[PDB]
Amino acid sequence: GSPPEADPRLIESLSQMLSMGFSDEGGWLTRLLQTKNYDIGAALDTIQYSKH
Repeated sequence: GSPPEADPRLIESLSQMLSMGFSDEGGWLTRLLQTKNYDIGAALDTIQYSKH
């Protein structure tokens, strides 16, 4: 079996964020990937919030 509707690539990116120390205000650690096209690397800049 191999349903393309499992989003198995989100857990991967979510896995690296699990060892990061991120937040989840709007529970984005799960939807972020979905919203930021799993670009946690690019989202990292928004997920690590380094602006002032």
